[PDB]
Amino acid sequence: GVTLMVVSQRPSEVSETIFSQCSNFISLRLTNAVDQTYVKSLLPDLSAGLGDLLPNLAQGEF
Amino acid sequence: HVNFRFQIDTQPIGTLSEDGEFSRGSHSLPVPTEYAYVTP
Repeated sequence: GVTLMVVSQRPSEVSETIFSQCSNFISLRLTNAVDQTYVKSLLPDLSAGLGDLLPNLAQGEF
Repeated sequence: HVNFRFQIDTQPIGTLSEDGEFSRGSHSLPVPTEYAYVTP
C-alpha cells in the first residue's frame, strides 16, 4: 500500500536498483552527455531522435 | 579551394524575440535560402 517518487538531477550517480523498479518516467531538460547516455539506456523506447529532443526542451515542458 | 568555399557548423541554443527577451530552447527550424548575421 505504499509507493515511491524519486527526484534527482544527476541520475548517473544514483542507485541502479531504485530506478529499474520505476514503471513510469518523466524527463525534463538534461544536458550533460553521460546523463543522456544513462537515461537513454535505462529507458527502452528511445532511438536517436527521442534523445535529440531532451537537450532542446523549453522551460516548463516535459 | 577547388573558387573558394567557407563552411561554419553551428548548434542552436536560444530563441530571441523582437521585444527583446531570451527564451532558452528552440522548437523551431530554420529553412534554407535564409540569412545569417553576426552578434553585435
